[PDB]
Amino acid sequence: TARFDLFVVGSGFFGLTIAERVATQLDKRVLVLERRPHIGGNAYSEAEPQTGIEVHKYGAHLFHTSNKRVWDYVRQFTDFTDYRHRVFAMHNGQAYQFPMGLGLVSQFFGKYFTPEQARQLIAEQAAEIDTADAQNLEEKAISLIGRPLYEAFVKGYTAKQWQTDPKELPAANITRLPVRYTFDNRYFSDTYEGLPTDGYTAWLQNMAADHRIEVRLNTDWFDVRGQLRPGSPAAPVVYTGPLDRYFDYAEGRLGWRTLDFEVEVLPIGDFQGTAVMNYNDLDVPYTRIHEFRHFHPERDYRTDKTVIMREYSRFAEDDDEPYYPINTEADRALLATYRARAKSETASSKVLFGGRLGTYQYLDMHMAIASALNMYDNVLAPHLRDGVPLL
Amino acid sequence: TARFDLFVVGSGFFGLTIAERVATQLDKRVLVLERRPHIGGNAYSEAEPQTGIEVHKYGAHLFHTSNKRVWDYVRQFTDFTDYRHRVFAMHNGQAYQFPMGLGLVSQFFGKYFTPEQARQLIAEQAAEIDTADAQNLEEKAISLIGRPLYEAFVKGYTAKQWQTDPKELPAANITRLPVRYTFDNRYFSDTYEGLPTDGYTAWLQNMAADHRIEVRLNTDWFDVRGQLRPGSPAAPVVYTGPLDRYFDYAEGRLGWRTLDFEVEVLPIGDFQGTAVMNYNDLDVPYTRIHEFRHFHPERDYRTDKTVIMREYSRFAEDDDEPYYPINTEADRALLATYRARAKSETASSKVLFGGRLGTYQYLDMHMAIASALNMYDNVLAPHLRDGVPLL
Ligand SMILES: Cc1cc2nc3c(=O)[nH]c(=O)nc-3n(C[C@H](O)[C@H](O)[C@H](O)COP(=O)(O)OP(=O)(O)OC[C@H]3O[C@@H](n4cnc5c(N)ncnc54)[C@H](O)[C@@H]3O)c2cc1C
Ligand SMILES: Cc1cc2nc3c(=O)[nH]c(=O)nc-3n(C[C@H](O)[C@H](O)[C@H](O)COP(=O)(O)OP(=O)(O)OC[C@H]3O[C@@H](n4cnc5c(N)ncnc54)[C@H](O)[C@@H]3O)c2cc1C
Ligand SMILES: O=c1ccn([C@@H]2O[C@H](COP(=O)(O)OP(=O)(O)O[C@H]3O[C@H](CO)[C@H](O)[C@H](O)[C@H]3O)[C@@H](O)[C@H]2O)c(=O)[nH]1
Ligand SMILES: O=c1ccn([C@@H]2O[C@H](COP(=O)(O)OP(=O)(O)O[C@H]3O[C@H](CO)[C@H](O)[C@H](O)[C@H]3O)[C@@H](O)[C@H]2O)c(=O)[nH]1
Repeated sequence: TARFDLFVVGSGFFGLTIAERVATQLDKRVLVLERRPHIGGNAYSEAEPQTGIEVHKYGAHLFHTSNKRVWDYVRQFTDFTDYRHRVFAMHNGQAYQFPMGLGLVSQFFGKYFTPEQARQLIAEQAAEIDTADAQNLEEKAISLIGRPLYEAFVKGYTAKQWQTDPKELPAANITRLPVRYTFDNRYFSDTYEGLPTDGYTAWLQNMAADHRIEVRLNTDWFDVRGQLRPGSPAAPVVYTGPLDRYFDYAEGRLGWRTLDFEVEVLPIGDFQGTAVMNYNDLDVPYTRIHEFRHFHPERDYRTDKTVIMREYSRFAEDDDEPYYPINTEADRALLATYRARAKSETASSKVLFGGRLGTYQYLDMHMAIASALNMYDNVLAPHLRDGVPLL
Repeated sequence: TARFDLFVVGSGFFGLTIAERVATQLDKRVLVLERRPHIGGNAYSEAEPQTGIEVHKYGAHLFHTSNKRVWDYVRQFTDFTDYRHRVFAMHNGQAYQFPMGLGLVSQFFGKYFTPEQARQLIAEQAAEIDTADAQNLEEKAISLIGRPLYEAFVKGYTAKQWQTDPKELPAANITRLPVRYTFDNRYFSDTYEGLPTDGYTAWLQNMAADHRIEVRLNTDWFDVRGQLRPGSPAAPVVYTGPLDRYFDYAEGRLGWRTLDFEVEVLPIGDFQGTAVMNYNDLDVPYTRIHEFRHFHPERDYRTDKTVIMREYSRFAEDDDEPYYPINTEADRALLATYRARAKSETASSKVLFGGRLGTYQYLDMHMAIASALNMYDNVLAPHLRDGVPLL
């Protein structure tokens, strides 16, 4: 008679997805342990008192996916709005259409370019590097949008977001942005897209609503694992915290980036007239500004006040929560050591590793949930139900 | 034993809506008489042979409404895509964000304007006229977007579309375009919007699919009414053709505008990278160019060919099909005479008048359908079912 059938460290999208699936589809008790006073991780949102506008506390989250299984899954806990995310870029005191497209091109070069003419222009400016090569951020970016556009809209932004030389940064970072030769300025290229109709918190609460799931807020796993695991020794553990932290940075500290936010309620109805405005120039400390009233245009808010959030990027310290993995040459090598260690902990202590922090991966919400569904289907579910080893 | 319970002249959205409602909700036989070889009026679409791309034969039709009753009604015959219509404007060799918004403003004035700064700028340029006044197109346009924007994006376009002095044109024409101070470049401001998933023709066919509805193509009402009406003398008539034509232009010919189209299949994958590109300058004969592949981005078409359509505007003649009512001072006065005549025909011959052509009104698809549902509920249905007079 064990107390719990499963331990889940972290109540983020990965953890809650794991906890929900195991509790619902396998009929087993799951104890979720969250270090923070709230669930949902960075996806936790809150309604600003003066306006009632939902505020993405730890960075603006926009859900999008081309995976129908994920889409059908997340729809069990929330409805999604018709919202389609668009981003504008501030450069030299001018707002630019974004990302790569005819809008961006025509504005920056002072005249209209046909889809054929635009491809021709960029082909010239993407001379010294071809996409088939290009291992880093700088090489891949230039080979996609050309160098003049790279200088104005990538170099400065990347400098503030990473403070790391773009030749050391992964090429997968810049390919998150769609490269188009039309007037399509949708910031994502996924089939399904939208915002949680009743907020992220309500969404996250419905995933951990099952009575077979217990969430212990303000509880650190490393403090209470020596006491909990004996209570249920057969129960595996899903860890979604920082991978390097799990081993107390034994082989070294992985490269992370963290974010600081300035939330402000302005006495005006509209600050920038759009959801997210990227600041690509270096004469400004923050990377971008969010205006959350434009996240939900279907909702009607007061037109005498607005809520904005300036986003700042710096290196993650000891007491900081990690937001972005940097994955440089040294970081991936250090990651390789921890992957071997994690592979050992799985075989010796039934401890799994998943999530943005758990795998040192640049994971979006849908990619995290998909990764969780993968871990469930192929690892946890065969184990808890059919006794199949975790390896 | 009468042959038909109702006569409907014209198989446009108004006529088919009337025919469908009467046949389905009242269980009565409706004879629809269409002068054209096809149904649907200007909404009739066809698949271009080489590409399979749906082509709006008589002008690009984009459905949009804020009326849920209309929305729920039209959904009985077709599904709608997630499409949101956006228009760009060509001016001095540069593509501009459109309509009135921060995108348009910032591009045209060379720097970014905050929602507050933009309102300030336009307030200065909209000096000599206030919207509370402003009876014509020119006065209302300037009072909404200022004069400099009026010169560049309205004056030239209006000149080509109407060839009529903007001080003689209605103010309701320019207010069809949303005036915003954000980056929202959606060309419509309605709750519901989209394109028929399986084309307009399939949509139109499903409305006239009922076996109690008979459609006689290539049949002019004026030729066969003397023979048909005696066959069913109690059956009312819904006329949706040109109002002035019904009385053989007895008091004069109303002012109309007609359109000519040049459909072309280019050996390139993309001509302009967007659905509709407005040409506001006078150095070009056509008002705008449509590219129908961008109407349905969810559909995948061949990337070696594309279908475009240049739109030309001129005065409607005798043999021309009327597209736009002009409604000048003289036209509305002439319309007043025909309204009295139409009111007499209703009382003397049970003849109703509805639709874009039937009422000399600038009607969109949803406004036409809503107008048809209104005529049904308050006039036809009480008449055919409860014997209530048509007046
Ligand atoms: C600024 C920003 C914007 C983003 N925007 C988008 C977007 O628009 N669209 C999109 O799809 N994705 C977006 N993302 C990414 C997204 O937030 C992540 O994919 C998401 O958090 C996935 O959940 P995860 O659980 O894998 O990581 P996290 O949700 O951060 O989950 C980790 C949790 O583990 C807990 N934890 C860690 N260590 C311990 C411990 N020792 N004990 C107990 N608990 C612990 C933490 O408290 C945390 O709650 C954005 C991210 C950022 C930073
Ligand atoms: C270029 C263009 C673009 C447009 N785009 C949009 C858009 O994007 N969104 C939107 O909502 N609306 C749009 N509209 C408007 C829309 O097409 C009309 O609202 C629509 O046609 C409504 O139908 P209606 O029956 O009132 O007029 P029509 O559909 O033109 O119906 C009239 C019919 O009566 C028939 N007829 C006339 N006389 C006779 C006769 N004597 N005997 C027999 N039959 C006769 C004609 O053959 C015709 O088929 C657009 C219009 C144009 C011209
Ligand atoms: O104007 C830009 C935009 C992006 N980049 C480069 O592209 C990389 C990735 O760009 P992202 O937009 O993915 O940066 P974020 O991860 O911070 O974006 C986050 O915030 C966005 C909100 O607009 C999105 O929702 C996105 O999904 C979410 O991960 C960046 O590191 C940066 O190096 C630039 O250089 N300049
Ligand atoms: O760039 C512009 C656009 C509009 N106008 C003025 O605004 C009036 C109305 O503009 P519309 O866009 O409504 O012109 P249309 O009626 O031709 O538009 C038609 O084609 C459009 C397709 O993009 C829409 O779908 C629209 O609903 C449909 O009625 C015009 O007469 C014109 O005088 C301009 O001056 N300049």
